Amino acid sequence: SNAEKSRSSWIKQLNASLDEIDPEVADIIELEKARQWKGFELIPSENFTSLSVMQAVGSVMTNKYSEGYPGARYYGGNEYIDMAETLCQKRALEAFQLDPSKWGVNVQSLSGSPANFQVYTALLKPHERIMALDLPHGGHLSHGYQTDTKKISAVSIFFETMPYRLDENTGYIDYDQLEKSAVLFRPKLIVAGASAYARLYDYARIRKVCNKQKAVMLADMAHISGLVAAGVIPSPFEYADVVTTTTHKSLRGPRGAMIFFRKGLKEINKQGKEVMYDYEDRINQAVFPGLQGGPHNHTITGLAVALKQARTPEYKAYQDQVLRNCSKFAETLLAKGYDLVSGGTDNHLVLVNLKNKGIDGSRVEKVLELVHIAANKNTVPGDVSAMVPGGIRMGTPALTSRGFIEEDFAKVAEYFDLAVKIALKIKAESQGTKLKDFVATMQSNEKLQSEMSKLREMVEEYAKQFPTIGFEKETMRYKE
Amino acid sequence: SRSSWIKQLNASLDEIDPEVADIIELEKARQWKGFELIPSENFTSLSVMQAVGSVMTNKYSEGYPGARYYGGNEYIDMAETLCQKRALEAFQLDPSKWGVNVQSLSGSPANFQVYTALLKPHERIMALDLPHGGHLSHGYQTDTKKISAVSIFFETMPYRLDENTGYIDYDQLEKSAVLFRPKLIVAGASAYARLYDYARIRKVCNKQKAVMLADMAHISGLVAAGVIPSPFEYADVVTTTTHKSLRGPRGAMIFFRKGLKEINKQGKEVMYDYEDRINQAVFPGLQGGPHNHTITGLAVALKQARTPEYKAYQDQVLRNCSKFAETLLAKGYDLVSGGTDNHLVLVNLKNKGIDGSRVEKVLELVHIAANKNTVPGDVSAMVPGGIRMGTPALTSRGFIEEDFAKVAEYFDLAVKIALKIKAESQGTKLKDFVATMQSNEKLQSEMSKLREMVEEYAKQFPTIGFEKETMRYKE
Amino acid sequence: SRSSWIKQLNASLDEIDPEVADIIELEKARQWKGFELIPSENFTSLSVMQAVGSVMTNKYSEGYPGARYYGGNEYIDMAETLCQKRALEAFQLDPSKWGVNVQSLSGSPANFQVYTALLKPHERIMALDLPHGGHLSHGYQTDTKKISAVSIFFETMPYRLDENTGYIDYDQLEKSAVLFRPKLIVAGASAYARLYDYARIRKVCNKQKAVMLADMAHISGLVAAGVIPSPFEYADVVTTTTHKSLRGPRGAMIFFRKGLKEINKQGKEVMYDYEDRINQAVFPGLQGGPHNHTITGLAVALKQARTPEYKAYQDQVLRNCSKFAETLLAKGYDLVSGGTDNHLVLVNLKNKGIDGSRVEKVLELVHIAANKNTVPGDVSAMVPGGIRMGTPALTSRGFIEEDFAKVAEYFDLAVKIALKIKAESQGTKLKDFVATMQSNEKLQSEMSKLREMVEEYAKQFPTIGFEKETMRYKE
Amino acid sequence: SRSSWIKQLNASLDEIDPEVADIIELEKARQWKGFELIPSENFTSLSVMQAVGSVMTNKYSEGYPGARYYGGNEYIDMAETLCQKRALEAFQLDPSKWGVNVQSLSGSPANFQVYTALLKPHERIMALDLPHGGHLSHGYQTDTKKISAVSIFFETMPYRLDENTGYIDYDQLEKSAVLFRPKLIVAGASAYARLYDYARIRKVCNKQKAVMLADMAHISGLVAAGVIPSPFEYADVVTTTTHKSLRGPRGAMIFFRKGLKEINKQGKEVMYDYEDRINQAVFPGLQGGPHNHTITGLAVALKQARTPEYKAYQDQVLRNCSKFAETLLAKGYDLVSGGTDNHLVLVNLKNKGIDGSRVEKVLELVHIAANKNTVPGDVSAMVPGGIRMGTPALTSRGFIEEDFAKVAEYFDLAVKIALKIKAESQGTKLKDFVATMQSNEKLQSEMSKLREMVEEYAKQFPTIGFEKETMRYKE
Ligand SMILES: Nc1nc(=O)c2c(CCc3ccc(C(=O)N[C@@H](CCC(=O)O)C(=O)O)cc3)c[nH]c2[nH]1
Ligand SMILES: Nc1nc(=O)c2c(CCc3ccc(C(=O)N[C@@H](CCC(=O)O)C(=O)O)cc3)c[nH]c2[nH]1
Ligand SMILES: Cc1ncc(COP(=O)(O)O)c(CN[C@@H](CO)C(=O)O)c1O
Ligand SMILES: Cc1ncc(COP(=O)(O)O)c(CN[C@@H](CO)C(=O)O)c1O
Ligand SMILES: Cc1ncc(COP(=O)(O)O)c(CN[C@@H](CO)C(=O)O)c1O
Ligand SMILES: *Cc1c(COP(=O)(O)O)cnc(C)c1O
Repeated sequence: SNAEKSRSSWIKQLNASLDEIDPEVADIIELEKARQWKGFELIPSENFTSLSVMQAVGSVMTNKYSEGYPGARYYGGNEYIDMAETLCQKRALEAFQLDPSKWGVNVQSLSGSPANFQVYTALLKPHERIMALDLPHGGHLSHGYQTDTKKISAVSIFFETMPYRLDENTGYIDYDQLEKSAVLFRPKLIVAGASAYARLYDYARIRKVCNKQKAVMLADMAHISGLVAAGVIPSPFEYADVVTTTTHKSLRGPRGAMIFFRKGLKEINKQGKEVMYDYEDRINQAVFPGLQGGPHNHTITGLAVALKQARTPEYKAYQDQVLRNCSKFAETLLAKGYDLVSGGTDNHLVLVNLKNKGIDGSRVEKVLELVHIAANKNTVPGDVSAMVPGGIRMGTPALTSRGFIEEDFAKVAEYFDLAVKIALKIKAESQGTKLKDFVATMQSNEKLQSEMSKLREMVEEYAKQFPTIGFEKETMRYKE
Repeated sequence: SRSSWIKQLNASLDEIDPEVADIIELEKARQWKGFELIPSENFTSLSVMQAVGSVMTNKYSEGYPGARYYGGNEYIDMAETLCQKRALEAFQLDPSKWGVNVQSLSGSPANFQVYTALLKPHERIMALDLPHGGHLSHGYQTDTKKISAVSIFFETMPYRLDENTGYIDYDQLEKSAVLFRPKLIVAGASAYARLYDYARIRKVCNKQKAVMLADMAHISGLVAAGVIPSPFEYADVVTTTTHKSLRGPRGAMIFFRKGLKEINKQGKEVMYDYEDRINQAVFPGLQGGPHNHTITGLAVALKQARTPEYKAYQDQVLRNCSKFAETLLAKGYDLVSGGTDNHLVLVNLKNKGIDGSRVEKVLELVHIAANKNTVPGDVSAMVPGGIRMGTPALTSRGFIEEDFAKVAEYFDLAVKIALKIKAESQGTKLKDFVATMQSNEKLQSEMSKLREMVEEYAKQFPTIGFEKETMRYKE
Repeated sequence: SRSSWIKQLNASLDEIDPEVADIIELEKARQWKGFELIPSENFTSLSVMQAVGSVMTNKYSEGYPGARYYGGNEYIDMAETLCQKRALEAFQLDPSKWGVNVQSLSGSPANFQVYTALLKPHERIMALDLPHGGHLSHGYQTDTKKISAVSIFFETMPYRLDENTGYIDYDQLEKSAVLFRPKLIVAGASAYARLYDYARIRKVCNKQKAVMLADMAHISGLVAAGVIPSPFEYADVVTTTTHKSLRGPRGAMIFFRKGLKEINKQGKEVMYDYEDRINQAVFPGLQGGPHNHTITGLAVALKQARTPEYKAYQDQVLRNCSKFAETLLAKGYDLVSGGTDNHLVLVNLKNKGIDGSRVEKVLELVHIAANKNTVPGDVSAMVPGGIRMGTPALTSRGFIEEDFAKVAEYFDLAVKIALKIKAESQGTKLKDFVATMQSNEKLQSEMSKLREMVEEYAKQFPTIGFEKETMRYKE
Repeated sequence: SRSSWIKQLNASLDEIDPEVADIIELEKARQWKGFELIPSENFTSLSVMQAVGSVMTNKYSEGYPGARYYGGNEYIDMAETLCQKRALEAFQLDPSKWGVNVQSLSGSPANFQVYTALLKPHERIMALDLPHGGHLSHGYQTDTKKISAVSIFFETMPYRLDENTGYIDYDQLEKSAVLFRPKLIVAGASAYARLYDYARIRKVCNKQKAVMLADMAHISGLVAAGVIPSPFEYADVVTTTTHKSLRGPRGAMIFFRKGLKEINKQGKEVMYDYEDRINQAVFPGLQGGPHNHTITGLAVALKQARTPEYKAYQDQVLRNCSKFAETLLAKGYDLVSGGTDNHLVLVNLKNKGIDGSRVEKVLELVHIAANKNTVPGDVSAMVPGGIRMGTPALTSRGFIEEDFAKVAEYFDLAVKIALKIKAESQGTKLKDFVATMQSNEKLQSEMSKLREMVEEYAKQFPTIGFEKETMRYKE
């Protein structure tokens, strides 16, 4: 009686819906759905995943252990997991128009940050040297980072890192100083990859420095991979030895990562011997058995779906719109008196340098957040500290996914400008000059609270008009 | 164009990607019709999968609840904080003595994050030897190559079984540790059929002033249900995956002591110093944005782990494995350590005159999913002498003791077929075995008959996480 | 002003620096009047000292003979080439099978240079534990601190004595090495009274594919004379100091196999790969200009090592130590391993109720130079329980067997005084012992009488390296 | 057989080892007859050599004065304590602000001991690039190989000269240090002809919180005499050899700040933390028994460094080098940095159309001892484009300004012969140059004539450390 009652009970538990089993979690998800419906989402690393990707990520593919590689597994039962991973690899090469005799791919790395660590582990001995764009100048923690205080990224613990920096007069990477630094530092690997950079890489110049230094050229295209797949910006694959990327962000896939690497002939050396690329086995073995265990086959299957979408004409039109929206956004910001780092943009984001407006990014970000415009404060050339940012970073991928077009991003720039004006009013009313005096005014001044409520209402009414991505408005729990 | 990509983003998987949809339908049928005996596998709940497949995936939330780098994380914070508090409750932990990190992406990086938090590069780790039931994420090197990157960045040395008994040789562990001076000792295994002597590991770690890390990935659901002894009584740090016996999404958790540790010889309080180091190793040290969809599904799985029916499930996992072991022993099989006290068994096939690679090939063809596995005494990790099997996944579908007696019977029938294939093989090589297995009409018929028996038995049990009635492949 | 600084450059030490001249005269008297029993000390020849005190000191000669980075080295090349030739001849080595580096400045950096040549940073070394008779330059760390920098830059693990027998526990060494996987194993000691089983070390090194380094510093002169078995029969690399039983200047040599490997060890390379790596680690890796005054003095010492007189000397060293041990045993002293096969003994004072620190303080006051020394069983390495003594230095002055029986008698009388100071000591601590030792007039008189007995006995023997007749201090 | 080996031990070098005695006599004659221009060479005093060749060599004295690990060291303690006292006095150092270690065996291990004391393995060091005049013990690696072991165990990066001016580019050093974050910066060189901007290095070290290490090996005697500015005004740690301009024995010293460094923001004293770390790195970290004969000779040399005659000598060293540089420039040679402010010059032969290897071969044959040396602009490290020369050694023999004008003339005549050999060489490889140099009778006659000119000039000056009248080889 009790034994069978219990067995029926745990089977019911396993087959019941989330709404029935865990209403508290279901409610949180419904609140997050409403949040994604109502906001101006300008964080340039964020996007809205398709329903079909989410259905694959939420499938029974999660149940399987499949250590190894297709057709070379350690466990049985992997006939269909092998189909998915093989299909994912094939679509990954196709999405970037790569010759499979010249390029291989690993689709098992769990996210962007460990993907880079796996490349370093594959190709570098402990304490060998890496150069990458300095984090406050637009780099990423997974390329290394250390302050005067301590090593922040563990890449800087296990490997020896050194940054390269912007030309702070132009806002572009200072390639001349990168080259001169590399002569002295002797990197074994140079990363060409940025997060908060409004320009595209001079991959040809990085390639020249890497050739002279006999360094691996790693392109980390996480922020731009969807633009690359659509063919609307130049491809790092024209030059790089290894290419890493997140599968989320501009690719618009599940949370995950890919590692691409050259295969085949590198050069015939001076003795007439072929030198072959030595990346495939080293990288595949660093991922497994080196640093990961069982692949996440639900994510790999969702990635295959995302990579199919990436080849379509609709996806190319989407990425074209991302760029055109960002240019219109930049146009409108310039017309309204804002300064852009490097003077403009060539991609999906802008960096606004707020110095000429007489207020910093931390104050503006707080007002934007209260009116449901998501952006983030950003270091700009000229800041005295990497902890007091003078700028704001904003981008177009997420709202473009919901159907914002050029005229809509002109409106986004208008509402951003209205938020900046409120921030300046709060600063003017602030009894003091420190950020705590600013937030005290921002939370007690009823007149300025009312202006922010009004602007928040304007933001939400504009955003709500657009389709929701990945779920239906009609079945949302929270329709106000 | 605008309407064009909106439609693409909101279309079903069936509409957008029929090839992937069909692969998932084939995998559903595989999970329905087979004996899934890999002891690290389970069938997770529909509710977990609905959370993992939700829009929680869209948000970037680097940092920790209430201490994020980006805004817009109010509801992500609700989920992660709920997950953390449910994690401590699932193991009946006092939150003033234990903290938890729920962001680690899987079991292997979770262990690497602990080492990065607490050890400098090239500091010393001891753990169970991989061929004796350990795990790659604790270190492993051969005579010629460092296989796990743990053994590249840290200095590793194994401890071993008593090959006479199949239990860990704690006496030799203690003696080795005196000479090797580990800074951290791992108590955890992938292919060990017995309970750990955590008290003995604690004694060695105290003497060596080493961190005691319990890696409970395989047994975490048994621990949560309170049906085997808990490593939290003894350990400094506990890692676990969330997808094995815990029956959650693919992910991991890191638990650590916090608060007051002891009073020194001078009357001063000494506090634990794990929490900040581990949290910072996970982020910003080694990971970026948390996978909020997985964390949300983990919260769901942790609520399930508190229920009476979940405890009944884990008690059944244990009783099923005991019955499974008893039946295998009665049929003449040798088990490493002679039996089991948990969810798995390790069959040593050497006394039957055949190896694990050959038997596993037959199992695969009759729809029994297991893994060939090294046994103590194997001279090459490429020629495994054993098969590893366990009860979590089929117990989730409702297999009870008499059903696992049947599983042992069908395993034995598969071994008998493998022995016939070996006897008929025109050579001694694995490729000769495979050629016979694929060309011999009589033995192909026997395998087809056993496959039909396995599928007919498995099909009668409920499907977990999807509806049998709507499956594409119902035949 | 220029003729005067040239006068100061050519004047004698007596005229230029009477304070230093007086210090040397006091040290000459100390060497004349004492029982010098530290087994690593000797009295080198006048001819060695005249070469070390020559204008060979003025030359920079980085590189190797005939391959220098500076001009002017025609005669420095003759000296280094002659030194190398005599080094190989001193140990009866085939120059087609053995090479030598004579530039290493002393024993400790010589070993570090071998590790740097053959091991990557953090690779693994095994050697005899320091408290069991090993040496710091083979690695050493305590529970809390890495003491030798060898243990900072490389990963070290000790092997130990069998505490019951006092001999190296080779069985435990072999079992430990299986788990630890050393890349290099050191066979050599500072306070081991028995002969090494070099054949057994070779067997373990072969199984582990580890370099066998013999550090023969203490026994090199015995080896050169052929009176004990040679480590060159087995080792890959042999290091030594030149100032202990070899009786040369302060310095070191590194010997290494070269040429074709044994038939069963030839592979991708058929030749040994030690010579270039070791020579390059010495220079340009870790040293600069060779000390050609020392190298020239070493050439002199190596020629002396070939003579029948030198062989007779080393024979007497062994017979003196055997007699010394027998006399100590008959006077009730416990010896580690119960005796000796070489030039030293290690007295364990446990059966006497007093430690090495107390006894050595009395020895020093009665002009007997020895060292307190850890013994097996000591609970702490700061409180050594033994005294180490040996025969090389006094044998050089002509002490024979009956003279070392007298040395043992006077050692015994010193221990008895130490026991009286302990018995009269109020407190239990070493400060109270020293307080008694410096304030008790009766025991101060007994130490004075014993000091006179030691000095009267030692003064009868020839001085080595200088003449009694020109000593400043003749009383 | 006692009487036989005791006579062996007390006989003179002439009696025991005529071959070695002969080599030393040949080297004496070479030091009499040649132009010794290697700027790291000197001629030390007889009194130093008598101390280095004394019975102080016989003592083991591990530890520090008054803190030895065993007995017999009463007089060795006097010598080391006296040497420390004189070391601080020679550089006018306040003993409450500076300490010193006098046990480091030579300059290269002294620097390695400082790194081991103050830096963990793989921490970062900046120093002057070897091809720009730096030293191997500050680090050196090529694209293919780590040459100095400093670059194996630590992470090194060079700073460079302004190749237009030949002075250190301090602006680039500072900018490089921002990016590289060195933990230690070396201010010292082997072939830099200008004075260091120690104040600028101090400012960079302060901004980077890096240790400022001055390696003053080449200039130490100039510093002691007060004829150039002192690195002790700025540096945290100062290393030096003792055998170059200091004019002492072959050895080294490590100086370090001690005592109060600063008061922190809470009013608490902050002490320097160099002394214990450095002393413990020397022993027990990296060395064993001190070389007390060298330490005793060093004490002698340090007393000699205090005299007015010594100051007059170091002033003459500078004036001689200035005139030497002026004469080389007048004869058409290019100097790196266009001149000198210290004891050496570096000739860049590019404008003469010949490399340093060819020129040094002729110098050697005409008894001018110098070294081929890399210069800025050299494409290959193995094809040095320069010749390094300096004045300490011949100034010690009484050369004055007009004499170094003649040295420059004879160097010029040797270069002219080298150019003739090159012109007569049919091939362009160095072996063809050597073949021409050894077979051309006319050019051999010219080298023989120039050799006779060099010897006739050099022989007129006093010999340092020995008397001409007792030279075995006067012809
Ligand atoms: N118990 C157990 N756990 C496992 O995880 C496992 C695996 C998968 C992980 C694994 C992979 C490669 C090697 C490996 O050894 N690779 C070598 C092969 C050659 C050699 O073994 O010397 C290599 O050089 O790659 C060892 C282990 C195989 N057999 C296993 N058994
Ligand atoms: N056999 C033998 N060989 C030796 O060379 C030796 C020595 C001299 C070298 C030495 C110096 C310090 C420590 C040392 O350990 N220092 C510790 C303090 C002691 C401890 O912690 O146990 C430190 O912290 O410095 C250990 C060894 C003392 N006793 C010895 N015995
Ligand atoms: C103790 C332990 N710790 C960590 C892990 C790694 O988890 P991951 O596969 O999610 O990285 C495992 C996985 N173990 C799997 C894969 O080998 C198994 O089949 O046993 C484990 O057993
Ligand atoms: C085996 C061995 N190898 C190396 C050394 C180091 O020689 P060094 O003192 O010249 O550095 C020693 C010194 N041994 C001295 C100091 O401890 C002794 O009294 O025993 C040694 O015994
Ligand atoms: C600045 C500096 N520091 C250290 C050293 C090393 O001294 P050592 O040769 O005694 O090891 C040198 C040696 N310099 C010698 C050998 O290169 C020379 O001819 O210049 C040095 O120039
Ligand atoms: C976001 C990003 C990453 C890291 O991805 P995560 O999934 O957050 O670990 C790595 N590189 C770049 C350039 C990125 O923008």
